[PDB]
Amino acid sequence: AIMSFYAALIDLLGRCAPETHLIQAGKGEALRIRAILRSLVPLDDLVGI
Amino acid sequence: VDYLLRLQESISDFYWYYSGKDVIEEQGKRNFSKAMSVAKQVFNSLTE
Amino acid sequence: IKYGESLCFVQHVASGLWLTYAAPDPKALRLGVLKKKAMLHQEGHMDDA
Amino acid sequence: NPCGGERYLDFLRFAVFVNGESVEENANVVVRLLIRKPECFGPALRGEG
Amino acid sequence: EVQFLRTDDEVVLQCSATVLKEQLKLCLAAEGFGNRLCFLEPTSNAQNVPPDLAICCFILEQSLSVRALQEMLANHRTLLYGHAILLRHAHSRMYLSCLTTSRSMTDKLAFDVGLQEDATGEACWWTMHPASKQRSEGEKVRVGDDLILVSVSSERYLHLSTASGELQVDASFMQTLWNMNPICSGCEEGFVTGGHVLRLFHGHMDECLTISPSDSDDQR
Repeated sequence: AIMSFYAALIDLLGRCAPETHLIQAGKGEALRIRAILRSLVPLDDLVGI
Repeated sequence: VDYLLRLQESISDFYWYYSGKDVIEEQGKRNFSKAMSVAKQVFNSLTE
Repeated sequence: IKYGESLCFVQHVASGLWLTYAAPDPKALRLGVLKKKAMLHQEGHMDDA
Repeated sequence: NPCGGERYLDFLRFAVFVNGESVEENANVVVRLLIRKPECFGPALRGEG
Repeated sequence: EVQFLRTDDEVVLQCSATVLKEQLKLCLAAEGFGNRLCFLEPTSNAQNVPPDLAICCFILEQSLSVRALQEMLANHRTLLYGHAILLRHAHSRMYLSCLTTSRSMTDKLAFDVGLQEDATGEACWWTMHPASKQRSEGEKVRVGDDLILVSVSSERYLHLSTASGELQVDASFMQTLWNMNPICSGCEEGFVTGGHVLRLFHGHMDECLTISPSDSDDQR
């Protein structure tokens, strides 16, 4: 149950992540959202999992 | 007065959102017209 | 003094303390209850009226 | 309650992503609400401990 | 009439913390040159030990709406709840901002709060929201109102952390109530006011009050 909860949370955040075309356009909101997501989830944690 | 203030804040935000664009789109014009009609009625009520 | 319109601060005459709400206890979020114990404090808060 | 958390995370993912593409309007709102309520992230992601 | 905060005024950001059952008032301070990071200067014991207010003073450079700020980035008004504000350190002329780095061991999600050289970017701007429901969004900010500051860029509250033994200031998801106490609003020209640096001249004799030169025997 714990693993499923965390997997579902990370999946939801990944889906909330902005699209590449918006990122390339450089929208402030999209960049801010991606920054928030990256702060929430470290890369090292994903690699370890 | 409180409702009029809320409406004014909304209209200011909407103007800011179109401030960049050169020409206002038709849907934006329609929404402005709705807001302006409501604001006209509120001003008439306060006058009365 | 007027009903509703006037805002009043309650003071204990002898001590001089001001009627005010106590800072909500920890875990009060779990309590999910807005109830806030009232207390007499020398300083008070801005919204004590 | 990881099970309830998993269920609610699942409704949220369906709103955030449609047809293989993220919906920015819902994604931003969901992310903002999640950050405003940190407990949703679960005990582990919680910053203090 | 209740005084209203207006741009170009000088303010200090105060937070109260309970230590040993005693309230202690702290002001957000930053040195500027040589140290961007902000710290907290205690002002409760001012009667015994004067605080260092020079680094605590800030200036309300600008007060925009959120959407107006968005347009400005794309390219003496009263402060209203829900408006972004820009704060310039009086001494260093650097703008208070939310830094990307973080030193907080207690809170991984938190970010450091410090001074920034340039006003460009979302980091410099902070959004002010009412501390209690009796205050309502869109209302004027009355002097001495508790308020919550949320970074525009990070969506994080300006937060007081007590997890470490020493008190620290950082941007996090836990919110702290702040008070904006005004230092000055507008000075009538040619009049002395508190907090100015000046020379005390002996009459007009071109002699000034001073201390001995550096490395003097009297230890200055």
